[PDB]
Amino acid sequence: QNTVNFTYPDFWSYSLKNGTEITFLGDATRIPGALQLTKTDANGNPVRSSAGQASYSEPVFLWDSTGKAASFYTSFTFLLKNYGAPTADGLAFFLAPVDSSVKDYGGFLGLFRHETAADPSKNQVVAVEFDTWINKDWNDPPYPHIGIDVNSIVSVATTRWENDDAYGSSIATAHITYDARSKILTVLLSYEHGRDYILSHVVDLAKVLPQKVRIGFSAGVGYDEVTYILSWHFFSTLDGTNK
Amino acid sequence: QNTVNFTYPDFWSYSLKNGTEITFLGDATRIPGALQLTKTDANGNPVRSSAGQASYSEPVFLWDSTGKAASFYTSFTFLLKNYGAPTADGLAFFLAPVDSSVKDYGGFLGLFRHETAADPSKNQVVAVEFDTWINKDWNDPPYPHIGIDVNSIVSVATTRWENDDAYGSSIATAHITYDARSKILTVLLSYEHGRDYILSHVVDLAKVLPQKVRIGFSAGVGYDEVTYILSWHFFSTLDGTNK
Ligand SMILES: CO[C@@H]1O[C@H](CO)[C@@H](O[C@@H]2O[C@@H](C)[C@@H](O)[C@@H](O)[C@@H]2O)[C@H](O[C@@H]2O[C@H](CO)[C@H](O)[C@H](O)[C@H]2O[C@@H]2O[C@@H](C)[C@@H](O)[C@@H](O)[C@@H]2O)[C@H]1NC(C)=O
Ligand SMILES: CO[C@@H]1O[C@H](CO)[C@@H](O[C@@H]2O[C@@H](C)[C@@H](O)[C@@H](O)[C@@H]2O)[C@H](O[C@@H]2O[C@H](CO)[C@H](O)[C@H](O)[C@H]2O[C@@H]2O[C@@H](C)[C@@H](O)[C@@H](O)[C@@H]2O)[C@H]1NC(C)=O
Ligand SMILES: *[C@@H]1O[C@H](CO)[C@@H](O[C@@H]2O[C@H](CO)[C@@H](O)[C@H](O)[C@H]2NC(C)=O)[C@H](O[C@@H]2O[C@@H](C)[C@@H](O)[C@@H](O)[C@@H]2O)[C@H]1NC(C)=O
Ligand SMILES: *[C@@H]1O[C@H](CO)[C@@H](O[C@@H]2O[C@H](CO)[C@@H](O)[C@H](O)[C@H]2NC(C)=O)[C@H](O[C@@H]2O[C@@H](C)[C@@H](O)[C@@H](O)[C@@H]2O)[C@H]1NC(C)=O
Ligand SMILES: [Ca+2]
Ligand SMILES: [Ca+2]
Ligand SMILES: [Mn+2]
Ligand SMILES: [Mn+2]
Repeated sequence: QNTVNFTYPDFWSYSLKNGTEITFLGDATRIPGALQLTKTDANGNPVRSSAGQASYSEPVFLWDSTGKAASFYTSFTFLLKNYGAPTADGLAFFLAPVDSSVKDYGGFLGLFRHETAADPSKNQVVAVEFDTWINKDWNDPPYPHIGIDVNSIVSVATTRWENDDAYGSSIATAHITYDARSKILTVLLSYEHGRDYILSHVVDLAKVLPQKVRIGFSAGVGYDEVTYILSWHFFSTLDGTNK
Repeated sequence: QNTVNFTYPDFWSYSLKNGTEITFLGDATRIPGALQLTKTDANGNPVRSSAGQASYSEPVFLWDSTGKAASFYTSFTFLLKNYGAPTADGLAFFLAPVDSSVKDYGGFLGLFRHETAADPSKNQVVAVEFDTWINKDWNDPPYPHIGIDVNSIVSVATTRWENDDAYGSSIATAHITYDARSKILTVLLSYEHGRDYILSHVVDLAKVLPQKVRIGFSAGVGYDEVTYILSWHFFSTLDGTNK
């Protein structure tokens, strides 16, 4: 088939082999109940300078020459665990080529190589980043932020993420949707007894990514921080693109 | 304050007086556990030709002359109960002037008056409609659909709603978000063991609605159908509009 539909309500079924449903790259590992993105020592304490990725194993169809394009929705809950405030560097949900791998740690979030990070012509990746560190040198806004990245670590759009939520270590729920007809990517982040965060931007995936992509989570540290993905749902539809 | 934040996890607290938290107009009524939008007989059986609205009682700030504009997110679960297939006419989440009231029933969904429904200059309303009836005469697409309505019942954009979901009578969860910086309205509709529906469109609320609006649910019937709203959450933020 050309569309994908999966739901993982939790990850307490930690015994699946690497690469069969989810592929782990770099320092990302499967633990009981979670996809862990960067490295921790014996006590679950975060290591500095680490990067990892957990991605769905199958390729995801996005578009083809015949006009058919996939609209999609993904939701996931995560626990960004902080051991002080501030922490570094964050996490990201991404869509990249099937053949790509984890790249640099720190503020590049395992998605970019330091040398070509601010160069759109040298990257093929769209990511929604949940940034905990202000990298002054790569144009981060002066606060923790949520951002949409298109072929570069310098986000095409961002919205403020409050300190209390960014460094509070509570489980958060994210909803990311893409409408393939109007080329709109929307991010919704919610905290159970807190506030919501909304960020939407026009981006034509067909114009920046290949026809088939790999989807997943990528993180880069940094220090005093580690991200655990607790559940994940992905659904894509070709609705309205003549199919 | 200029922003709104409320959460109703369920409506089993049916004893609040009309107009204090929620205002009921037309045939909409408060019942144990739900906001009922149109009329039913003794047995909960749907009446033909009815319209009703349940709206938040306080005015909601949307924008002002000084550039400040509200981004928002609302979520709600609803049960669109069907007594056969097809049914008519649907429901809608809307934003209208504080002083407006319920209008015609049938395909106008309590939001428009038959005479001026296809005339944008005569209406001030933005609505996300969940349309169960194909009104050939008002340009409905040839299937049940979800649509975004801007000052007219003829939607500026729509996406297919499958027959099985539109007439299946299962509880569905909706997420509607508006980003005031990029002027994007997104609708996400999810069924627990089913599919998701995504529809997003650029619409500048500041350009079509007054500075303060009333928000709520509106329905119009039709026949063999009745909608119950089971929970409702609304959150708005001025984030990124210099405030
Ligand atoms: C003078 O540069 C600073 O040098 C140290 C040692 O090389 C860097 O910090 C170490 O490596 C980081 C990746 C991170 O694991 C950190 O905990 C560790 O001490 C430092 O990098 C910046 O550290 C920040 C946290 O204090 C944060 O993680 C930033 O993302 C990180 O900057 C990124 O990574 C560095 C190595 C460069 O590639 C930068 O272009 C990039 O933004 C160094 N700071 C600077 C400004 O480079
Ligand atoms: C010839 O027109 C048809 O006449 C009947 C009686 O006046 C209309 O049906 C009744 O009223 C409806 C509002 C609804 O309560 C229905 O159950 C009831 O029998 C009929 O209206 C259309 O009925 C459809 C369901 O069979 C559906 O509800 C449509 O939304 C409704 O059309 C709307 O309402 C009518 C009254 C007009 O204002 C239309 O412009 C509008 O789309 C009439 N059909 C038509 C095509 O008008
Ligand atoms: C899970 O399976 C992957 C293969 O599909 C592993 O990645 C591959 O690991 C090789 C080194 O063992 C490396 O040469 C390959 O290029 C790499 N594949 C990609 C796309 O990068 C993966 O290995 C982890 O991630 C790689 C990038 C290295 O950092 C390894 O040290 C890691 O083990 C496997 N993960 C695990 C936990 O087994
Ligand atoms: C809940 O309180 C509302 C007042 O804030 C009622 O609406 C008002 O009802 C008057 C008739 O009793 C009418 O003249 C007013 O114009 C109307 N207000 C608006 C904004 O329309 C509301 O009444 C229901 O809805 C109105 C439109 C009529 O259809 C009434 O018959 C309904 O009772 C009150 N709802 C209930 C259930 O009490
Ligand atoms: Ca950063
Ligand atoms: Ca209709
Ligand atoms: Mn950033
Ligand atoms: Mn319609």
